[PDB]
Amino acid sequence: SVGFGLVYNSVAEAKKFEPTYRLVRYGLAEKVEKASRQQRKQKKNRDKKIFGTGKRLAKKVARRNAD
Amino acid sequence: AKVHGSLARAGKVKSQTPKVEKTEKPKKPKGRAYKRLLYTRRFVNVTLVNGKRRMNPGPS
Amino acid sequence: GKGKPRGLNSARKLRVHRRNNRWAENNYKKRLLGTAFKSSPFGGSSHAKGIVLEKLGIESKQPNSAIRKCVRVQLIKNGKKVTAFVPNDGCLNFVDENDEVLLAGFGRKGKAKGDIPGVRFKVVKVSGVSLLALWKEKKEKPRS
Amino acid sequence: ARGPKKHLKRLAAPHHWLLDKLSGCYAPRPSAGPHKLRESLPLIVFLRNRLKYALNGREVKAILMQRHVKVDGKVRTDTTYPAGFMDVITLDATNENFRLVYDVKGRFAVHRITDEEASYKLGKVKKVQLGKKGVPYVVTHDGRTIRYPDPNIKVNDTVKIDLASGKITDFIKFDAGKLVYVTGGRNLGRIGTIVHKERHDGGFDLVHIKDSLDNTFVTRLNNVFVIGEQGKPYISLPKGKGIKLSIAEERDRRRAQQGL
Amino acid sequence: PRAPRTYSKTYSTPKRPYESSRLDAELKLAGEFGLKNKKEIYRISFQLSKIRRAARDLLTRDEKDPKRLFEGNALIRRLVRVGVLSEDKKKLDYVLALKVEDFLERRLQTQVYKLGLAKSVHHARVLITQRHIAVGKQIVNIPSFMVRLDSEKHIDFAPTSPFGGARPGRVARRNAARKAEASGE
RNA sequence: CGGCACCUUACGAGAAAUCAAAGUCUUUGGGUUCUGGGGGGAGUAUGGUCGCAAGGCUGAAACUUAAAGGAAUUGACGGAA
RNA sequence: GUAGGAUAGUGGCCUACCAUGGUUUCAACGGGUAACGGGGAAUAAGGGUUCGAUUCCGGAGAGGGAGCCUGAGAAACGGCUACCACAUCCAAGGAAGGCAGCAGGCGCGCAAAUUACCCAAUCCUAAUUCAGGGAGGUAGUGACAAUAAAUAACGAUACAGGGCCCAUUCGGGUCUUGUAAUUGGAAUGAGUACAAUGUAAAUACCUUAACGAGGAACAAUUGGAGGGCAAGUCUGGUGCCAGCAGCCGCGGUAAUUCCAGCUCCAAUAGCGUAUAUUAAAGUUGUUGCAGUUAAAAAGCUCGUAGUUGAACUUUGGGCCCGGU
Ligand SMILES: [Mg+2]
Ligand SMILES: [Mg+2]
Ligand SMILES: [Mg+2]
Ligand SMILES: [Mg+2]
Ligand SMILES: [Mg+2]
Ligand SMILES: [Mg+2]
Ligand SMILES: [Mg+2]
Ligand SMILES: [Mg+2]
Ligand SMILES: [Mg+2]
Ligand SMILES: [Mg+2]
Ligand SMILES: [Mg+2]
Ligand SMILES: [Mg+2]
Ligand SMILES: [Mg+2]
Ligand SMILES: [Mg+2]
Ligand SMILES: [Mg+2]
Ligand SMILES: [Mg+2]
Ligand SMILES: [Mg+2]
Ligand SMILES: [Mg+2]
Ligand SMILES: [Mg+2]
Ligand SMILES: [Mg+2]
Ligand SMILES: [Mg+2]
Ligand SMILES: [Mg+2]
Ligand SMILES: [Mg+2]
Ligand SMILES: [Mg+2]
Ligand SMILES: [Mg+2]
Ligand SMILES: [Mg+2]
Ligand SMILES: [Mg+2]
Ligand SMILES: [Mg+2]
Ligand SMILES: [Mg+2]
Ligand SMILES: [Mg+2]
Ligand SMILES: [Mg+2]
Ligand SMILES: [Mg+2]
Ligand SMILES: [Mg+2]
Ligand SMILES: [Mg+2]
Ligand SMILES: [Mg+2]
Ligand SMILES: [Mg+2]
Ligand SMILES: [Mg+2]
Ligand SMILES: [Mg+2]
Ligand SMILES: [Mg+2]
Ligand SMILES: [Mg+2]
Repeated sequence: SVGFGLVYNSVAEAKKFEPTYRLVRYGLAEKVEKASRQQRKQKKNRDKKIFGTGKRLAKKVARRNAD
Repeated sequence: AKVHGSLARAGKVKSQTPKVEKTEKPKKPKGRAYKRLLYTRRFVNVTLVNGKRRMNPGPS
Repeated sequence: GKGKPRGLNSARKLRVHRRNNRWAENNYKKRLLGTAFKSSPFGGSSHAKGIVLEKLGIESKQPNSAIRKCVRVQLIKNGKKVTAFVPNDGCLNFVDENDEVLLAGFGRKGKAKGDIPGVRFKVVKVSGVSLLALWKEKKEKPRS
Repeated sequence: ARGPKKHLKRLAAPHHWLLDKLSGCYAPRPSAGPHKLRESLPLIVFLRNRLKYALNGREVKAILMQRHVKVDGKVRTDTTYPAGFMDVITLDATNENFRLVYDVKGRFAVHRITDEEASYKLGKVKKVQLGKKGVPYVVTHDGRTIRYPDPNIKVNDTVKIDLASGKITDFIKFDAGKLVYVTGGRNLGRIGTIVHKERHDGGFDLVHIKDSLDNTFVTRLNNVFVIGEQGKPYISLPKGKGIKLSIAEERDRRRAQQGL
Repeated sequence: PRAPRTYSKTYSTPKRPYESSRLDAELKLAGEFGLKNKKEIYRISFQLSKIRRAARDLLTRDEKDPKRLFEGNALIRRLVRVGVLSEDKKKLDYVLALKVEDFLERRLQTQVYKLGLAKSVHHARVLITQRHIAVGKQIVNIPSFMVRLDSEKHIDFAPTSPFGGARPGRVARRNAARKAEASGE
C-alpha cells in the first residue's frame, strides 16, 4: 500500500495546519454539527428579507395579527 | 397502384404454421472456448475434406 | 490542351468552373437547395412518429403478385400524409386504425423499395412497443 | 466582455507553469503586478508545484499568511502574486533563496542562490524618460521606477538593483559581445553573446546571439536580457547554462548518466 | 469545463467482412494463440499499421536526418525491448517486415504457455485471468500484457494464489473440510 | 509551298465501329473557350429578356425509375438482294 | 475638404458650408443560410470532401426593442425605467415578474439525466488564512463514444489411426485432437460481506476473513445460410397466398430465399435498422474524367475583361580558403 504522510513538530502545530476533516478523522476535533447546505442557504435568503434586527417588525406583525 | 386490396389474409402462413417447440440441447461454450471449438472443427480434425471443406453438409 | 485551363494564374476559372459543374451531382444539388427541409416528408430527420389513418393493401408491382399491407400515416410534426409498410408476416394485426407509429426510412434515401409502389417508409414501432418485439413474442402491446 | 477578467481556465494558463490537465477546471490567475500574466509565475505555482512545499492552495495560503515567503525583500502574502523573471524569493524559514530564472526548456527553474546574490537583482531598462519637475527616471522590466539614473543608461541596458534600497548599483550596456538571457519565444532560456544587432527602423530590432557552443540564433529585442560581459555573468546561471542541447544529445546525456 | 479526456479506438474492422482466406487466417491465430475474439487480432493489426506507417514515413526521409535518427531508433528500441524485433535486424526496413504473430508471440498468455507453466494457451488464459501468474512480484491478470523481455525471467506463479505457495484455494479447502468432518473429529 | 480530299499500314489510340488524327494519355500537364454527369419528368413550370406574332435565349423542382443507351457477335425475321 | 460639436480619444461619429465623389464581371449591391468565427473533427496513397450549437480563445444575447443609473469598468437584465408579447397574487384599491445559471416541470419533437451531497480539490470574490461560491467537485440516471476482457480449464476411462519389429493379425507404456447430457479432483470471480483503505461524508474501485459453479440453470446475444457475401439443394408448413428481398430476384404442391425445427456462418457484450456524411467516386476529375457514335464542340466569325504568350543580355577558365 502506497500513501502520503505528515509528521508535525508538535500536536499544536498539527492542529493549526491540518485540515479539520482530517482532525475529525484522527479524533483531534469534534465534527461541527450545522444544518445542511439547503437549509443554510434558505435561512440566509429568508434573513435577506428583513432590514434591521426585526424586533420592531415582529412587534408590528404580532400586534396587527392580534387584530 | 391499387391501395384497397384484401387485408383479411394477413398473418395466414405464420398463423397456420404448426408450432414445434425448440429441442433441449447442451449449451455451447461461449467466447474463447467457442473459438477453440471452431478451431478444432476446422483446422485440427476435418472429417469433411470434400475438395476443400464442407461446413454444413446435408445428408446426401 | 485537354480542355481546362492550366496556367498558374487561372485558379478562379478552375474554381468557378468546378462550382458550376458541381450542381450536376444529385447530393450536392439536394444539399445546397435544401430539399430535405422543403420537401421529403421527414424534414431532414431519420424517424418520425405519425398517426395511422387507414390500413392499405398495396398491389405489388409486376411480376410479383402479393398484397403489401401498408398503412396511411399522418405525421405529427408536419401533417403530411405518407404510406408506411408494416414490415413482417402478420404485423398489420398489430397496428390498428388510429394509433401512433414510429416510422423510419426504407433503405434507399427516398426511392420506394422493391415491388411496393410508392411506399418509401416503414413502421418500426406501434404505440412505442416495437413491431419486431411484438412480432417475436417479446412484448405485449399496451391497451391505451 | 463587460469588464476585467478574474478567472484563468486551466488550458488557458501559461504552458511553462506545467499544470496538470486534470484536477480542476481553473488555473491560478496571477494578480496584477511587476510582470505580465503570461511571463510570470505565481507563488502558488512556485510553492505548491515546483518546490512541493504545500499540497493544496489552502496550505499555500497558510504558508504566506505567516509571512514566510518574501519576493524581492518584501513579504507578498498574495497567493497568486506574479513573481516573474529575475525575482529573488527568500524563504526565511528553510534559510534558502531562489532566483526565478528560466531553464533552457523555457520554464522557470528552482534555482537556489546565495544570500549575497539574494541582495540584488538585474533589470532590463524599458524606458529612460524625464519625470515631473524635470527629474530623470528609468523603468525596468519589473515595473520599477528608479529616479536619477546614470545618464549613460539607455533603453535595453541592464541595471543592478539593490533590493533593500532599490538603487542602481551598476549597469551593463547593450553592446556586441555581452551575455544575453533570452526571455521570450522559442529560444527562451538560452544564454549567449551578442554577435550584432540588426536595426530595422520601423519595428522589431533583431539580435543575433551566439552561445558557448557556437550556435547562432536570431531573437527579437523584446526577448533579449543582458546579464553580463563575455563570460562572467552578473547573476548565477542555472544548471545547464542555457546551451540547448538537441534531443539526440539529451538522450545521450540521459543514457550516460543513468547507467552509472 | 475541464480538458476533455482523450480516448482512442485501438482496433479496426477490415474492409471486406466476409473473406474465406482472412477468416481462416484469423481463426488459425485465435486457436493458436488462444484468443477470445477477432478484436484481439484487429487490435494487433492496428498496432502494426501504426508502427509500420510511423516507419514508412521515416524511411522517406534522408538517412541521417535528425528526426529519422531519433524516432526510428526509438521505435526500433521499443520493439527490440518488447521482443517483437530480435537483437539483430535493428533496422526500419526490418520493422516494416513485422507480422501479426510476432506481436501475438509476446503476450503474457503466449509466454506463460511457452515458459512451461501452463500446458495450453487456453489454460494459460484461465491461469492469468484467475489471479495466478505474476510478472515481477506484481500479479497480472491481463492476457495481452506483452512482456518486455526483461520480465521474461521473472514470469512465475503469484506469491499469493496457490500453485505459487499459499492457502490451498477454495474448493480444496472446502473439500478438505468435508473430508475432515466425514471421518469424525 | 498552301488547299479539298484519298489509298495502304497500325507505330499508336479506341468499348468497338473505326481514326494520320479520334496519335504523341495511369510513362497521365503545349495554350485557351464552351459543354456533359443514369433514364424520364423536361427543354416542362415559373421568372427575366428579345420578337408584331410564331417563338428565340436563359431555365428548375416535386415525383418516378433499374436500367435507358453505345459498338459489335450469333441466331431469327424482311411485302431486301 | 474646412471648421465646430461630441467622445475617453481618431473618424461623416454628428452638425454647418462647400466639392461630386465612393464600390463593381478580380462579382459590387441584393437574396438564402436548416451560417456564431476559430483552435479543431470525421475519412485518410497523394490531392481532397464533409462537419465544427458543444469542455479552449473571441463575439453576441438574456422574452422583443429602446433608454438610462451607479461605477474604473455595464448601455448590466439573479440593476432600473417605458412600450410590446406572456403571465402570477388580490380584500379589485393595488402589487409583483423574466431558468439561453443548477436541479426540475410542461410543450416540442426521432432526439437528451437528480427538484441529490459538499466546498475536501481547482480556483475566484470580500474588510479577508476564518465567510461565500448550483463556478466547481462528488455521487445518482446513463449501451453517446472509448479502454481492458468472465461465460470455463485440466486429466483418467470407455472409441480414434498419424505410426513401430513384415502389428504376422490389434499388442508394446501405442501417445490421447475429437469422441462417453459419462468420470474425477483442482482453479477462480460475478455476487454476498467482518474489516481496512477510499472519501468532506458515504458509493464504487483497489486489498481482503467467512460464504459463493456442475445442466459449472452462475444457461450470450444480434443478424443470417441463392448470388453479391461467410454459411444447407436437410425436414415439416404455405402454394404468385402469406411474406421475403438494399439490388438481381424467391413464392402458382419436393421453395437451398417465406413460417418454423435441426444444423451451420459472421461479429460478439455487443449486434441490427433508419437518416446524414466520408472512402469506394478518375461518378466533380488541380493531381485526375468525358464531348465522332454512349450525356456533351456554341451555326459561324469578330471581340473586351480573363487565361496564355518566340528567341536574346556574365558565359567559360584559373587559383586559394574551406564543412562532411
Ligand atoms: Mg462572460
Ligand atoms: Mg488572482
Ligand atoms: Mg486472491
Ligand atoms: Mg501537299
Ligand atoms: Mg441526367
Ligand atoms: Mg434552351
Ligand atoms: Mg416563359
Ligand atoms: Mg442517339
Ligand atoms: Mg446498337
Ligand atoms: Mg475643435
Ligand atoms: Mg475634426
Ligand atoms: Mg451635414
Ligand atoms: Mg443561426
Ligand atoms: Mg482516392
Ligand atoms: Mg465554426
Ligand atoms: Mg464553434
Ligand atoms: Mg441552432
Ligand atoms: Mg465561450
Ligand atoms: Mg450583455
Ligand atoms: Mg425563455
Ligand atoms: Mg430582454
Ligand atoms: Mg464597484
Ligand atoms: Mg439589458
Ligand atoms: Mg436568471
Ligand atoms: Mg449575468
Ligand atoms: Mg435547466
Ligand atoms: Mg439519447
Ligand atoms: Mg480595514
Ligand atoms: Mg470556506
Ligand atoms: Mg455545473
Ligand atoms: Mg468499446
Ligand atoms: Mg451469463
Ligand atoms: Mg431457414
Ligand atoms: Mg457462400
Ligand atoms: Mg421444402
Ligand atoms: Mg465520366
Ligand atoms: Mg450524343
Ligand atoms: Mg461546329
Ligand atoms: Mg481581347
Ligand atoms: Mg519567354
